[PDB]
Amino acid sequence: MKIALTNLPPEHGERIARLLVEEHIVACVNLYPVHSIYSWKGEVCSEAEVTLMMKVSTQGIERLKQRICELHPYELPEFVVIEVDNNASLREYIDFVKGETH
Amino acid sequence: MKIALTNLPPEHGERIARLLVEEHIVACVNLYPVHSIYSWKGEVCSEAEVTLMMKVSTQGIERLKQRICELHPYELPEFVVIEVDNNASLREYIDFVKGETHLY
Amino acid sequence: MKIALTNLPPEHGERIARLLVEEHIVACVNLYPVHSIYSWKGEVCSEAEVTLMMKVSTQGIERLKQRICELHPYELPEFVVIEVDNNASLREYIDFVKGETHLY
Repeated sequence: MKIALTNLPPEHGERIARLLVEEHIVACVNLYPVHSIYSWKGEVCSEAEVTLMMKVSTQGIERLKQRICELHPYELPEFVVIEVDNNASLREYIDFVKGETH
Repeated sequence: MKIALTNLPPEHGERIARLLVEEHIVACVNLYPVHSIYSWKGEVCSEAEVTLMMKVSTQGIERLKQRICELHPYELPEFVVIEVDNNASLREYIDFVKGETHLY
Repeated sequence: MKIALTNLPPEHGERIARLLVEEHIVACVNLYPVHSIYSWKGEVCSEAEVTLMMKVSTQGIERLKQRICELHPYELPEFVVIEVDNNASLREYIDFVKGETHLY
């Protein structure tokens, strides 16, 4: 499995999370409100967002990335994949994540 | 060192985080409240949880895993280990983590 | 790119995050309040902190680490780098992060 992250404006965040799960694109999404500060075209932006932390099979990462790009309201969406130590993780959990990612 | 994550109901998250630190199974736990949406046995579940981000020596990961499974209320607990770049991380911090984690 | 994490007291977290972005030492920081429980010199400590999740180019990681050590108010600052799968991540996003991180 791997973990992927995106930041979304708050309303879109909850809606898109639900859709990724309903479509079995991801097994689980954890949503955290965040304050994001970032550079964009010579401006410093300070925004209310929500972080989606998405748990998905390794094989399903491409499908997630494509669906995120279809749904994401931003011209340049965040999509960052974090490496999981699959051996050290609980094997029954990684299998669950694999099984729910259709 | 590595980082391990689990989600727990808020009734248990704070208690278990404390116990892991008191028993020197982990050096440090960060707790974040979270809304979790997940697929379970044909249903979409929407729950209040707390995420434990646990910092532990690489060698102590197995002991952590075992203790999480003993304590976790869920039939299928989340236990996901994230890869740390030990070279790029601050060595003094990695050594702190290692020193607080007791191996047996 | 990589992701780096540090925890700061809330009276410094927002200030440092803003500085790191203004100076182009990172492209983006996400800030999350956290409850930290940790082991320190035989005591269990329970603190209010803020986690900074910093997105930075791979080549700017060293400069970030140094800047964090200059600014951090703890005697032993946290700085943990988590491994990003750059190929699986969105290429346009990783290019954005690279472009907004200035080494010089």
